[PDB]
Amino acid sequence: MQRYYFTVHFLPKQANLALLTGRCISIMHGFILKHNIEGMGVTFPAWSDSSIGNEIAFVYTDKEILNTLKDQAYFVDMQDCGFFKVSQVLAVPDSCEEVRFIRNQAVAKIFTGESRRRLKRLQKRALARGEDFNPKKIEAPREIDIFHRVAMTSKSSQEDYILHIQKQDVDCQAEPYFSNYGLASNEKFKGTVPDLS
Amino acid sequence: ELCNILKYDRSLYPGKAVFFYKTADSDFVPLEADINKIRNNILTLEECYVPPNVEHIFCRFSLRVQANSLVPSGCSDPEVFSLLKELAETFKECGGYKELAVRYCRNILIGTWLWRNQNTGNTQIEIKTSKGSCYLIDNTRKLAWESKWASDDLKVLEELSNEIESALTDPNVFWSADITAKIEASFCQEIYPSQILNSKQFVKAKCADGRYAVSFNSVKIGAALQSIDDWWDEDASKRLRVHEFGADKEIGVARRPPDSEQNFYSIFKNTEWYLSALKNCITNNEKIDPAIYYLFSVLIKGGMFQK
Amino acid sequence: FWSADITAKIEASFCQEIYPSQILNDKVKQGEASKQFVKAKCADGRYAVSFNSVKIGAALQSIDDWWDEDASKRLRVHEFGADKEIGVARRPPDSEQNFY
Amino acid sequence: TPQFSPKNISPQDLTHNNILTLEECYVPPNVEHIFCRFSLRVQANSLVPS
RNA sequence: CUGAAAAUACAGUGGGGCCACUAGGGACAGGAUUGGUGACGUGACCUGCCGUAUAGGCAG
Repeated sequence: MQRYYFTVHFLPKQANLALLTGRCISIMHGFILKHNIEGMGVTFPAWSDSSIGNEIAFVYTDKEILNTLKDQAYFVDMQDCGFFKVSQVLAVPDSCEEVRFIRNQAVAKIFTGESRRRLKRLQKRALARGEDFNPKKIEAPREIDIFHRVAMTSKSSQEDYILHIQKQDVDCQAEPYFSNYGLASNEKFKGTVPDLS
Repeated sequence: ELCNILKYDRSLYPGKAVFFYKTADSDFVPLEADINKIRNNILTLEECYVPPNVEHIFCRFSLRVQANSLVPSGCSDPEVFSLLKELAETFKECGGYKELAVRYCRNILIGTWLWRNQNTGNTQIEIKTSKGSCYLIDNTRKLAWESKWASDDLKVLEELSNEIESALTDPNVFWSADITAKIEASFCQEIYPSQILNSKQFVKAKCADGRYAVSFNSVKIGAALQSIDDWWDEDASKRLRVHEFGADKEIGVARRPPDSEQNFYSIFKNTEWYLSALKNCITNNEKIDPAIYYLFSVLIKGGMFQK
Repeated sequence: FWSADITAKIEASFCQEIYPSQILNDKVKQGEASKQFVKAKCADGRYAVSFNSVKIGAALQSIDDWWDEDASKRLRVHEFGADKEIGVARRPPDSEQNFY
Repeated sequence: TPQFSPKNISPQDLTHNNILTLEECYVPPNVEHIFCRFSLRVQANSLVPS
């Protein structure tokens, strides 16, 4: 029940945060798929409106498996090189302070490529059904709240893409149900993580 | 030698180049950007692409030409004024304005002025002149500076260069041209108009009905037409936009530096020398010195130069 | 009591540049534009781009070609016949041709 | 320099730009005619000094 | 190893009463700011699925 966590702090000032945040989440994703783990959450302690911070923290109920994830190759290698500061497995202060980091896919619609892909599909489907393809445009400009980028590579398809992460604040803890990037996708998954500083 | 208040007015007046497409009902539907705002210190991200059912897109602009490169607009020294006047007259009568006019005209025909949208599809260019001529290029994608053209495109080049040269030399002739490019667009092709410096916003032209159509700055189309300067060295890799120090924007260093004798002012100090060279070049198969072509290309650019 | 209403109608080219009166800015802050245009504020609240009255006045009184018997150029009527193009006074105070 | 000699500052700084904040007036697209109107009053003020 | 050493200024306190700045008044004549200018191509925002849907949700 007592949710333990550790924290990876990025020491260099000239570090591309979207890259390193992606690497840490990808290694967690790989580990989760290998070991068949469910309930793993990701939190950004040093989250600003300017940017995501130098810190990324992994929140789970078991202590041994977090200790196993702390003892992965990349973490100890980048700690030996002196770029990473990896914290020990500490119990959460467990007072309150729950937030929810969501991967909002709707952010992807502000770019031209998405509209081109989406219209190509609608054309094929409208043509398949047998009607004329005539989509109608929006009158209001698209309203989005601040989001931060996490650069992610598909090793299956060798495709570079980006996770559009948005932070929401909730009152009290919900059930630990997340995506395979531990990232509570705002309808399917409703998983909360403790706010750290 | 050089005066206090020497200044020239530019000779080529291009307008704003508007992007649009033609439907069954309307023959001017403005191409609108998609505004997205974020967050109140709101950031505005704008993207521009061809609407799904549209198969051709049009870039249109007007070019009017005055003969504002014969005498300076202002001058303190009378002898300089008389010298430049006689130099211009000498250069005109020798027939160098023809060579400048051809280079200016060729850039119009190969669609340089379509900057990042050039040869993305099968572009055709229509040119309607004030004198009731109508030229058509048919395929922009089959032309190039160094390439040898078909007789049709060379006839178009000859005729339009003659009209531009006459406009550049005669003060009593008012000359304009309406230039449209029709590009075969792919499915939701991304379009690259001019951006604002200050987030990402596009240079818009507000129509009469209130809608904003993405476009190029006049200065940018100008910069395309006046991209002829390859005289700086014998084997020049590119053609520079005409600059007084031969400044290359992409690479970011001057090709006619102030230390050298090929910058504008060093050549402008030898006018009485080049006049005698041009007077010898009259009656004579002898070619004109490229320094004078660079000189007159700067005078066709204009400036409020020294000082 | 005589008054005229004078209107010019120019057959404009496609997105042709217009050249109205420019407001001086030697005292320049880098926030707002340096080169501005003289504007006539309408009753609706919009700003119509315009010429100064003195600018129009300077054009009508460009009639002075009496400063030489073979001078074709007409100066704006000045007490010293100032020509700001070539940058000399065509009626200098040394001469008998100045107003005074 | 004032007497025509090149002072030595960076070769890359010569191709460098200046940011200009201007106001621009263009005719809206597909507007055939523009109009300029002023009113002129004439008074007999040159007969007698004020 | 100093114009040398050493040093408790203290207790108490009623500024009050009265008050008319007023009269008079032309800033005015004249005015050309003007010439000349390329925001981006060492970049993450991709490729697909569900859905009647440029709605809205999703997989690497």
